[PDB]
Amino acid sequence: TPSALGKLQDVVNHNAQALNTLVKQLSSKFGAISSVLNDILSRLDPPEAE
Amino acid sequence: NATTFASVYAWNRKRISNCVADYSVIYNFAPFFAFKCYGVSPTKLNDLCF
Ligand SMILES: *[C@@H]1O[C@H](CO)[C@@H](O)[C@H](O)[C@H]1NC(C)=O
Repeated sequence: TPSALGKLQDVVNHNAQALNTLVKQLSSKFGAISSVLNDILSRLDPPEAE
Repeated sequence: NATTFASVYAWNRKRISNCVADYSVIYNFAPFFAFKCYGVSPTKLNDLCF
């Protein structure tokens, strides 16, 4: 019978999805020119990259 | 160093590719009236890769 152990599967899937969302939000540029700090520090001056 | 430039309504469009972008040769010309850089720093252009 399927979905018999769905309770623990839901917990592990929620944990995996939370981790995936947390690691995906890293690539989201929140109004900045880029999502990589190395692409901003090596391109803009400190007073403008800050 | 072009002799004849195009008008503002029909501005020219040259594409730079497959070459070493040494921006130090730009400063060799006459003093510029405006050297505003947006999204990039005029000092670290020689270290970037476009
Ligand atoms: C720009 O062109 C003129 C005319 O050919 C030349 O005399 C001058 O040396 C050039 N400037 C540079 C920086 O190459």
